[PDB]
Amino acid sequence: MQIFVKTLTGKTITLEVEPSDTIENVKAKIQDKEGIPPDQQRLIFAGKQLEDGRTLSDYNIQKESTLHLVLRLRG
Amino acid sequence: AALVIDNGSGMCKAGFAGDDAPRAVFPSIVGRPRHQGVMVGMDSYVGDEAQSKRGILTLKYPIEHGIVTNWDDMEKIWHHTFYNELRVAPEEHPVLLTEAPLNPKANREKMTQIMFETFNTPAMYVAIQAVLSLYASGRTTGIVMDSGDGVTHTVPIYEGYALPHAILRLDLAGRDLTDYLMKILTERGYSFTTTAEREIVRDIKEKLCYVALDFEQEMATAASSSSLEKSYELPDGQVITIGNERFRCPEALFQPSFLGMESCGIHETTFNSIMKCDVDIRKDLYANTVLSGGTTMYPGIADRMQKEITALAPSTMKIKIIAPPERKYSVWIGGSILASLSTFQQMWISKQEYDESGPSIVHRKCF
Amino acid sequence: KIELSISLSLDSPKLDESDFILLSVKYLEKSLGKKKEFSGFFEDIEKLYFKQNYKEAIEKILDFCKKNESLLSEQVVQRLAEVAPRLKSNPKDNESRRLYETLYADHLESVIKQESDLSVFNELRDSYNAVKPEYAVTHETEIKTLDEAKQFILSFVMLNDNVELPLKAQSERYPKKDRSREELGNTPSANPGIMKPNSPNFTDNLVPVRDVPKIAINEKVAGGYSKTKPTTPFVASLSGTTYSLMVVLTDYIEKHKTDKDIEKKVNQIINLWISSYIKEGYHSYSEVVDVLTEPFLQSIFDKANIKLNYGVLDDTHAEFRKAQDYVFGLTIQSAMHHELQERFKNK
Ligand SMILES: Nc1ncnc2c1ncn2[C@@H]1O[C@H](COP(=O)(O)OP(=O)(O)NP(=O)(O)O)[C@@H](O)[C@H]1O
Repeated sequence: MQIFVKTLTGKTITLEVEPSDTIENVKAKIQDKEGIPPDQQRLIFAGKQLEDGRTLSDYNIQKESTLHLVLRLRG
Repeated sequence: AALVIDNGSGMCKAGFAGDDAPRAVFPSIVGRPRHQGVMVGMDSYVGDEAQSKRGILTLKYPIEHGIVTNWDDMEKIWHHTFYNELRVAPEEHPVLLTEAPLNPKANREKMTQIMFETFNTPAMYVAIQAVLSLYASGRTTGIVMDSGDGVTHTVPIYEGYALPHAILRLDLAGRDLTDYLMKILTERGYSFTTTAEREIVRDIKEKLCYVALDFEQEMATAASSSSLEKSYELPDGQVITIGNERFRCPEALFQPSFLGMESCGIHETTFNSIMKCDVDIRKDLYANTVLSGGTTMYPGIADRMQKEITALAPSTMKIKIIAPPERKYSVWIGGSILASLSTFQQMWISKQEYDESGPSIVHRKCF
Repeated sequence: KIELSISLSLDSPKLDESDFILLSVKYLEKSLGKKKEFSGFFEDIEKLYFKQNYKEAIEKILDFCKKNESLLSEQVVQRLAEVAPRLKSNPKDNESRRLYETLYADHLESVIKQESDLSVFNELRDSYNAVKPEYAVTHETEIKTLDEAKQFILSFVMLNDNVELPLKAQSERYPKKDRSREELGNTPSANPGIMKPNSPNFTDNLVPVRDVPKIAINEKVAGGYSKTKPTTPFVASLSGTTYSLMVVLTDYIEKHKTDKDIEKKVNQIINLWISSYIKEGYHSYSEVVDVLTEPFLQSIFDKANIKLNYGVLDDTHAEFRKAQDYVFGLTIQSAMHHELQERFKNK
């Protein structure tokens, strides 16, 4: 299945995923496609920050669901 | 001279600080008459006498799982401790009491309340048993493995403070080991079912049982030579012989399946305990596993704990099992040691401090 | 007794600036009792202590101790004055202050609970529904209880690393943050608020066991906050989220400028925010207040006629007393442990 991750600029990265895939997994897939290190990634769906251990099912993320992506700014 | 009482799940160990053994060690059980009229011409029985009159009495273990549960019977145990065993008036001696790990807040307040308002002690303190056991071995940091009569605890302690978030409790200890020994000697042919026969089987356990280094070769050696068998003489003169039973019984501590328990084993709970602690302190813990209490008293137990934790821990971890020879009563001995230190004279809860703030004071002084 | 206890207590190796202040005052509240005459020295030390003004207050304590020397022990003032010039603070290890601030977070929260009618948070719903990013849910329930506003106020973290970036970037204090990036995972704890998972704690002050974040200091940051303000305990450094609170408040102030009680109501937010950030272990007091007091954020309030009290309270006596007991317990245990281990050497 397919989902869409939207960034602050409103560009959209599309990703093929299995509902079994964890968040650690989706963040790694984003790193592979775009370079973003996952410890900087913050995935948001239904207004909640998504936690790494849980899976897409556990958040009721069906096909064509949209995630939102916010990158941490630190030093 | 200050008193030291270890409030134990099956044995109360009391004595005087400065001595290096408790003077009184008696079953921590209260007996009341089963039918009226065994009362005509005399009320209740405590300790060694209440086991002697088990058949005319209804026994109650007021502290069965390490946490005192019946305060009317605890009042009577402590009264028997002060007045029959030690033969002293409590108004005349500061008194150090032990408590189990994770002891509720209120259980602590009620302990203080009784000691000041029922025994009118000048001073008192409450230390955790495991901490005292660590202190008697000169450490203030390690993980203590406390295995007594009704309860075992794995208790990490960092600079004197037992860590509530990582303390593991486990309802398998000597009472359960003594019953298993009963069961398996029965399956062999020797009938032990009566409460009087339970008492001999406890003697057989503390005199002949030991921990196998590996269970399997010991079974193999039992199955292939007489070398492990030991004769035991009963009270009526009959002699019986204990074979693999000697080590099958304490084996229950590492394999609770032997009794139907789907728990872990004193080695797994130890590791589990260590792993609820911050990574930064595990090295200290792993190098100071302190064995403590009557049920750690089996020959061979230190060496198997060494082996099993080495199998659970990372491959470079330096591991030490510390099993003192005095560890049957090292709780009490650490109590005796503590009460004696002069600096400890600044840490008693005083009669003055108590009616200034009441029983809740225990929380601000004893931690 | 008390002369010999504070003697032992002062022998401790790990005694910090905040330990000394509390230990000192406990001695003078017992030695000179409640003679009114010194009532205001006690009141002033507690107020300087809260403001983390240890230098002035240690100064005031020795000097008070000289000008009352005949009233005290010369043995005890010698140890006090001899130990003072060597006293430091350690942001990794400020245990007496962690417990104080955590008890204080409760006192503050309860003061707000009988002060506020909760209208400010119902009015504030709209400023959040306006400045939130699109991925943040709107708030449409009415805020009836203080926890319901506690959870609302906290949800401003949804704005982080996006909406508040314009004014984050005007700070010269915030680049000197020194939270280490290395993700360390979660450790279980039974202490509340800002306390350390492993520190001793009163057994009526425990909280149910749950996981909390380990965070490290970088220590290689030049001018880092931990280095310049070692009095404040490190929980997570400077709070970036409070720029997120400033984006919401700016909007609120703009559209309630004519409000006559505006100053009253902004202090209920700033203060409820402060209490919750300590109580929940996100940040200690100064890690929040020292981003709020930077002069470019202070304009925002000054130009609108708002004076922030910063949760400074009438008195801190209960929480200050409780902390004395704590450091009293810990430092005598230190003494007892030293007698213990020097008795095993000799065996
Ligand atoms: N080889 C042995 N030698 C001596 N005692 C033994 C031995 N094996 C078991 N014990 C048992 O060890 C238990 C002694 O319990 P004890 O350590 O006093 O526990 P407690 O009453 O729970 N007090 P505590 O350990 O301080 O919590 C009894 O069940 C004894 O039968």
